[PDB]
Amino acid sequence: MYHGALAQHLDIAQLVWYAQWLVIWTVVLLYLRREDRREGYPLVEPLGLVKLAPEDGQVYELPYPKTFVLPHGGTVTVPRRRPETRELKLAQTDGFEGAPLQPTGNPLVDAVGPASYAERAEVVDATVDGKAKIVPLRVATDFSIAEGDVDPRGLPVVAADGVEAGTVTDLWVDRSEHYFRYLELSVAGSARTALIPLGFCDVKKDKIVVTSILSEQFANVPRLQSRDQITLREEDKVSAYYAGGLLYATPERAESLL
Amino acid sequence: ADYQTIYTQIQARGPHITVSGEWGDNDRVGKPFYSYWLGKIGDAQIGPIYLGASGIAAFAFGSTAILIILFNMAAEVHFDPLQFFRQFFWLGLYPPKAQYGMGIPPLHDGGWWLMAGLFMTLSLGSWWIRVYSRARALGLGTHIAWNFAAAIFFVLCIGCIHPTLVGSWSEGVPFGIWPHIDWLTAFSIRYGNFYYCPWHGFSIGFAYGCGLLFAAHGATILAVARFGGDREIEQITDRGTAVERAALFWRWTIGFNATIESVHRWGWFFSLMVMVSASVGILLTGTFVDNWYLWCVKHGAAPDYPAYLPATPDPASLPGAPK
Amino acid sequence: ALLSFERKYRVRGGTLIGGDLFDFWVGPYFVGFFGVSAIFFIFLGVSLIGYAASQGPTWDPFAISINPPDLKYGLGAAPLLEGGFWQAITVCALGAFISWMLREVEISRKLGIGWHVPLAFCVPIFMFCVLQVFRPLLLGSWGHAFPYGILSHLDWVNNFGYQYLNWHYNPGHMSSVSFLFVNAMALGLHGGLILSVANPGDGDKVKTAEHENQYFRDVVGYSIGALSIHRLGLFLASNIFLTGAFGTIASGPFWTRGWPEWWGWWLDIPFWS
Amino acid sequence: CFEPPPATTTQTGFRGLSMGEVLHPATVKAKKERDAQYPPALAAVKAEGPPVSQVYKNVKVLGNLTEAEFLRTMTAITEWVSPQEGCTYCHDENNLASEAKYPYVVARRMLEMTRAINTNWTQHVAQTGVTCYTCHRGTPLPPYVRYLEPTLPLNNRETPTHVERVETRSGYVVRLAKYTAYSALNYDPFTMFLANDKRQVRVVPQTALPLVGVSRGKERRPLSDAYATFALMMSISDSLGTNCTFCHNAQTFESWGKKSTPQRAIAWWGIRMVRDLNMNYLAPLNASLPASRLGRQGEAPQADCRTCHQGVTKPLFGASRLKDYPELGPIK
Ligand code: BCB
Ligand code: BCB
Ligand code: BCB
Ligand code: BCB
Ligand SMILES: C/C=C1/c2cc3[nH]c4c(c3C)C(=O)[C@H](C(=O)OC)c4c3nc(cc4[nH]c(cc(n2)[C@@H]1C)c(C(C)=O)c4C)[C@@H](C)[C@@H]3CCC(=O)OC/C=C(\C)CCC[C@H](C)CCC[C@H](C)CCCC(C)C
Ligand SMILES: C/C=C1/c2cc3[nH]c4c(c3C)C(=O)[C@H](C(=O)OC)c4c3nc(cc4[nH]c(cc(n2)[C@@H]1C)c(C(C)=O)c4C)[C@@H](C)[C@@H]3CCC(=O)OC/C=C(\C)CCC[C@H](C)CCC[C@H](C)CCCC(C)C
Ligand code: HEM
Ligand code: HEM
Ligand code: HEM
Ligand code: HEM
Ligand SMILES: CC(C)=CCC/C(C)=C/C=C/C(C)=C/C=C/C(C)=C/C=C\C=C(C)\C=C\C=C(/C)CC/C=C(\C)CCCC(C)C
Ligand SMILES: COC1=C(OC)C(=O)C(C/C=C(\C)CCC=C(C)C)=C(C)C1=O
Ligand SMILES: [Fe+2]
Repeated sequence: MYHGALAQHLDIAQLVWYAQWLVIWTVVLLYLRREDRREGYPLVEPLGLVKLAPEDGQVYELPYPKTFVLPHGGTVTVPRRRPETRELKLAQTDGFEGAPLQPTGNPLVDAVGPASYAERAEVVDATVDGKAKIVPLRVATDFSIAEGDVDPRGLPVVAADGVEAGTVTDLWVDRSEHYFRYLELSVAGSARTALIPLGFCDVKKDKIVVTSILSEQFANVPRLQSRDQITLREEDKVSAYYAGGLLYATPERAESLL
Repeated sequence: ADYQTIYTQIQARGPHITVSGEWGDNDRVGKPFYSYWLGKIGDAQIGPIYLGASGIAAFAFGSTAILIILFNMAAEVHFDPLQFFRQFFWLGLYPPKAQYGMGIPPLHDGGWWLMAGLFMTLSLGSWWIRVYSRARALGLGTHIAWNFAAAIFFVLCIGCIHPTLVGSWSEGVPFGIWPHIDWLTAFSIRYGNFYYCPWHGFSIGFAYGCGLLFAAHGATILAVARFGGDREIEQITDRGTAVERAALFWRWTIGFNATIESVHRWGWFFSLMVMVSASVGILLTGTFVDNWYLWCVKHGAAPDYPAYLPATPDPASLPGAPK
Repeated sequence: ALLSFERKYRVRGGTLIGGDLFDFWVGPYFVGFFGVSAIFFIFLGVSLIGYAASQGPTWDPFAISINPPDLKYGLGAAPLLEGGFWQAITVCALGAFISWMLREVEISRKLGIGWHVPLAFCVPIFMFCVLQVFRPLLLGSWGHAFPYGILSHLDWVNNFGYQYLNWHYNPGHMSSVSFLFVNAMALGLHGGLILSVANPGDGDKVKTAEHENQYFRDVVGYSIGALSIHRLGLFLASNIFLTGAFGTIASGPFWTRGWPEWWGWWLDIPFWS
Repeated sequence: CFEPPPATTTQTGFRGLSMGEVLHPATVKAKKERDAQYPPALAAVKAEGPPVSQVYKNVKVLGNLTEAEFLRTMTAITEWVSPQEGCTYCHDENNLASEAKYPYVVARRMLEMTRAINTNWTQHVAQTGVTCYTCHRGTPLPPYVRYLEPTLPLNNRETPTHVERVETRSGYVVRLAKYTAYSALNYDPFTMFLANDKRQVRVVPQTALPLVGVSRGKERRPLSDAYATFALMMSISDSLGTNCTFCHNAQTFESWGKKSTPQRAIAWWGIRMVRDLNMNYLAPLNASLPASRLGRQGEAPQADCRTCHQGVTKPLFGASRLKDYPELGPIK
């Protein structure tokens, strides 16, 4: 006789193979796929003249809401109805649902396409001990540039069009992670600063090179409300602005490379 | 290009920060120091490190295992120092060559192996507590400890539980660089080809799947570092353009998408299951399945192919074959 | 049909080739030119697979197998049933793989994000080529590539390994495996850390960036940091194949003996022989 | 530490299974040339006159031969085993019937063994047969022999380093690794498998589920048997200059039929042949050899797969003299 044999041709390991499969799909469909739906649901669409139903499937696919209790106060509950209320300067290019939208104004400033931001909190991100996290070195005076690296304060910023567009005034550091995230510059010929995230910068020894946008367009980089502080949502506006440059800085850029 | 995703162009230096535990804060030993070259691709500060009881325990047991192994290995090149350094990889500490069953084997035939085996276990246990405690001290969930637990269980499975289940210490994993490798083939060969073990298939799936997943995740986050994708905790409690864009990349590509939190769950699940699938595979082997290829054959799963050279009968079964 | 935040991103532009022609979505899927090509090869490849599978002796899924030609056919075209199908399906696979890759670039472009994902996807494509194309080229026959079957491709991996006595002593394999194991461990670590900070238990506060750093500094004396663990992860993952590629290529074109013997270069230094 | 393209490759299994040989062409050419030193047959002589059983005094084995035939054989025997030494390696210079020197009586037993292989082990050696040259290669001590311990170098015409010397205990793991194609397998498949018929090479089960009564506790064969069988196969592979897939479809090492090549059945007989030679000819010769021949346990040097094959799948690439020296068998 055999270890494992259960019956006619059924044995243990064979049953376990079925159980294994079951456990995997349960976790995947019933658990992981629902956790995937805590942001962005329920799906949106146009609508109908007459509709008065909860639509079962929209209940079924969602998980039960969970609530984060936030380190410095408050809660967030997800999933929740985060509607996109704010208006967009885009026009449908074809009639069919799958068709892309076209911006109707200046997408950089209208913040559409690559230039969009999330409706993040207008709250200043905070360190673990409650201070503002991303702040200029004028403020983060206990921080410095590691010896060996370029100090970019003083250097010119050179936009995609070859033109010098300002002068790096300061670096903003993340004092939770000890990591520079933005350069601040005096915009040339404007009475303003602009931040620019360090991922959009080529730091040379003698100039910072910014390819995303032309010198003109630094003018309308999003403005901060304070000078030594930046909110989660502002970070999004500032970043998104240059990301929008990559598609929209010039007319060629939206069209086929080849 | 975003050079930040390649390396840190301008490193920031600043004061050493300490998040305080619910205990042990006075066991963090060492002065932080900063490597500039490390700073280019990671955080520059190395140290301090928490000491603590569980950790000291782990260190102590672990080092005892190593002494037992290194001492038997040293014996194998007859305490010759140069031949030790030369043949290191080939040197091993083995289980019962002989069938003692579950009899405690003589020191020379697997006695030392069960010893090192035992101390290594206490070492893994002590370390687990460290990994679990530190989370709790810092006010964290214990997801890491539980992912670790599956890994330790797997070791226990190939180390103890399988050998116990079938009733032989001879079946355990030797210590040594080439020796633990040779075992993989010996074990596969004895059990009729581990390619045909369904759970080995699952494991590899989840293993490959971790490669898939960490390449796709790591690359997704670098691709949105411009928008602060790297700050994953706060992208969770307050969704930003980073993870919206990341989510849409994956929706437009594959048709469905995760969130910035749930992808770390898929990640965690896939990692966990490499070890969990492996463990089941082992628990089933010997206990209930002797020949995995034959088992597949029994259940209709096996490929078969035409002869290319002529089909060869077993001489052994020839009428009037010797033995 | 749209995520709640999706409409503002669905703008025209970003295509590599084709422009406005294929710039649109079917459902959630972006199409684009390469979406169009990707689908053509999938259809081709899958049709071939079915026709081939029908000519053969089985429709049990684990058992079906579509194998390359005999070695004698060299690098030439083989009869459809004797590896001709296999050659066709391989061109279809490559076309689909690479179209999938380029389509990701157009989606990246449109979203204004780094091209990193399509890039990272090139590594698995590259390893496919090493096994199916480059190595058979170096050896001189398409017959050295692996068959297309769920279980049969494991029998090829098995025999290929034992052709070199113990494939485990292959130094390229050793490196590859190491990266496979470290990567799986790191993904567990990384998922776990983020979950643990965002989900502490009870009604505890979500923790912080500074906790993530503290936890590993305590546990192991070092914390690489948040951006840098994603870089590491992509690296450890990619080096599974980038190092493995070497150990594969070497076996045959560059080393014909068992892999254990290779280590002779160490064992047999005369200073200690 | 690498070998440049191209590689010679063959197919030994259905297409897409990656079975076949992988040869470096220079290595094959090098063995080809060495085995090419096989001396050609001495021109045939005619059977004029009286069987040497009448003609000579002390001819036991080859007594049926006419004189010219006999001396033809003696000249061949001399060019295969003791060319540098000439006839007197075995003969008293002044008495040809003298058994005074041990090579004589060993050569007598070797003539019997050699006729045995060619008559009774045709399952292995077929119509290619062996001659004294197959093992001896022109020297009285054959270059590749096995003691009851591992020894180095494998070709005993090479002179040891310190560590190789069997007396050096710290060189053991290497002595053993180099016998098992460089693996760390802590077993010697010669003394385990080939010196005799005590052990069973097959270790793999032939039922999907564990049969009750052979599958727990001391009922079980220890896993170490699987390492031994693996080591024996590393050894065979390197002995024949080949890889597993010359003989097995690794899908199932244990199956035959379509899952095994013809060469595996032949190898099966070779294992059987080798044990026989060892138990009934070679090991007994410790009675008849100088102590200088014998190993640390008082064993005579014995045969494995290498002794003949010397790194080629067919010894001397299939060369035969079987038609040329029928004295040597097959003995009708
Ligand atoms: C050199 C070594 C190789 C290897 C070694 C290997 C081993 C040793 C094992 C597998 C296993 C598997 N392999 Mg193989 N493999 C496979 C696909 C597969 C799956 C059948 C399975 C699970 C893999 C996995 O989940 O990864 C992670 C990816 C994930 C989780 C995403 C989902 C992918 C999905 C499961 C793939 C399913 C593909 C289908 C067969 C569809 C085929 C095309 C259809 C549409 C016509 C593909 C598609 C390719 C190609 C195109 O290169 C490939 C190449 C290779 N594999 C190499 C030749 N593979 C395991 C198995 O169980 O074998 C049956 C296993 O044991
Ligand atoms: C010829 C032999 C074969 C073989 C034999 C084999 C065996 C014998 C086993 C596997 C198993 C597995 N194999 Mg298979 N295999 C695999 C892949 C895998 C893994 C997915 C999985 C092992 C899980 C693991 O991560 O262990 C690595 C992870 C480990 C070891 C966990 C460590 C955790 C621990 C807490 C760390 C401790 C470290 C400390 C510092 C300790 C130090 C203390 C000091 C004192 C000593 C691939 C991808 C392939 C292909 C491509 O060919 C393959 C081919 C084959 N395998 C051959 C068919 N394989 C296992 C399995 O899944 O069984 C079903 C299994 O047991
Ligand atoms: C079922 C399958 C098995 C298997 C299969 C296997 C194969 C097939 C191969 C190996 C290989 C290897 N194995 Mg084996 N293995 C090993 C160990 C080893 C290594 C010798 C090597 C590479 C290890 C590696 O890269 O992992 C991953 C490494 C990790 C996770 C490193 C951790 C990094 C870390 C988090 C950083 C720590 C930071 C610092 C402490 C900071 C310092 C600053 C402070 C102090 C202030 C151990 C210790 C164990 C167990 C469980 O105890 C084990 C079990 C097994 N292996 C199983 C039996 N193993 C390879 C080899 O080389 O063979 C010779 C190989 O090819
Ligand atoms: C007996 C033989 C053995 C063997 C033979 C072997 C060979 C011959 C090779 C490896 C290789 C590899 N092995 Mg070994 N191996 C490994 C692990 C590994 C991998 C790390 C590595 C790379 C696998 C690969 O090429 O995937 C390839 C996967 C590909 C190409 C996937 C392509 C995906 C494609 C881009 C997309 C596919 C799309 C699908 C069709 C999509 C489906 C759509 C659906 C889902 C909607 C472990 C951990 C172990 C253990 C535990 O023992 C092991 C044992 C062994 N290996 C045995 C000893 N191994 C390879 C290597 O690099 O070694 C140097 C290699 O060539
Ligand atoms: C699928 C998921 C997987 C997975 C998961 C996870 N894996 C984890 C965790 C998770 C989640 C943890 O949280 C835990 C950890 O902490 O991470 C930071 C850990 C770990 N995984 C390690 C190794 C690893 N993971 C492997 C595999 C997988 N992991 C699989 C793949 C492999 C494989 C692949 O082979 C390896 C080798 C260690 C780094 C670490 C344990 C250390 C230990 O257990 O301590 C044991 C303690 C000792 C040995 C102390 C002795 C050491 C000293 C130096 C000895 C000195 C002796 C000397 C002779 C004298 C000195 C005298 C003195 C006075 C001067
Ligand atoms: C080191 C880094 C790794 C890595 C990385 C990344 N991986 C990625 C990405 C990144 C970064 C993506 O961006 C891309 C993606 O979109 O993710 C969701 C992707 C993807 N990784 C898949 C499978 C996968 N990744 C594996 C391995 C690694 N990935 C390694 C580990 C394995 C292994 C290990 O076996 C598998 C099977 C697909 C799901 C997906 C491509 C979809 C496609 O290509 O659609 C196009 C094609 C199809 C839908 C079908 C095409 C059918 C052809 C015509 C005919 C079939 C022929 C085929 C040869 C037959 C095989 C039969 C037999 C062997 C059974
Ligand atoms: C070298 C060419 C050579 C000569 C010459 C030679 C001759 C020879 C004769 C004539 C006999 C018969 C003598 C008698 O009456 O017994 C004979 C017998 C045997 N020989 Fe011889 N021999 C020469 C060389 C060698 C060599 C190199 C060896 C040892 C390897 C050898 C051995 C023997 C043996 C044994 C016998 C007896 C054979 C038998 O049938 O019993 N000879 N030899
Ligand atoms: C062929 C008929 C043949 C002869 C003749 C022959 C002779 C021979 C002699 C003289 C010795 C003793 C050598 C010594 O000086 O000690 C001897 C020893 C061994 N032989 Fe031999 N041999 C003949 C044939 C064969 C064949 C076909 C094989 C291999 C299967 C073979 C092997 C050996 C081995 C091993 C020894 C023992 C070690 C040793 O004494 O040198 N011989 N042979
Ligand atoms: C190559 C390194 C190699 C491996 C691996 C291998 C393994 C192996 C096993 C596991 C068995 C056991 C089968 C069982 O339990 O029923 C086995 C058996 C035989 N082998 Fe083998 N084998 C390898 C290589 C080779 C080569 C190159 C050949 C042919 C020259 C060969 C032959 C055989 C034979 C014969 C047996 C049966 C042993 C007996 O019945 O006594 N193998 N092999
Ligand atoms: C040791 C147990 C051993 C093995 C293994 C082995 C295998 C083997 C094979 C696979 C063949 C067939 C090769 C082919 O291509 O068909 C083969 C052929 C011959 N062998 Fe052998 N062999 C082993 C041992 C021995 C020993 C000890 C001797 C010499 C006394 C020997 C001889 C031969 C001969 C002769 C042949 C060739 C037959 C032919 O057709 O040419 N083998 N061996
Ligand atoms: C005692 C009884 C009756 C009951 C208890 C049974 C018991 C629990 C037994 C346990 C057995 C176990 C757990 C066995 C497991 C064995 C395994 C999986 C071993 C596998 C791999 C080992 C390998 C690769 C390592 C071998 C050793 C070496 C390479 C040398 C070690 C060297 C060092 C770590 C150097 C450290 C240097 C430092 C500076 C980093
Ligand atoms: C945001 O997420 C993460 C980090 O940021 C704070 C980390 O610092 C680390 C820790 C990194 C370490 C210890 C590097 C050592 C190497 C390996 C292979 C684990 C992990 C796991 C992580 O997930
Ligand atoms: Fe992450």
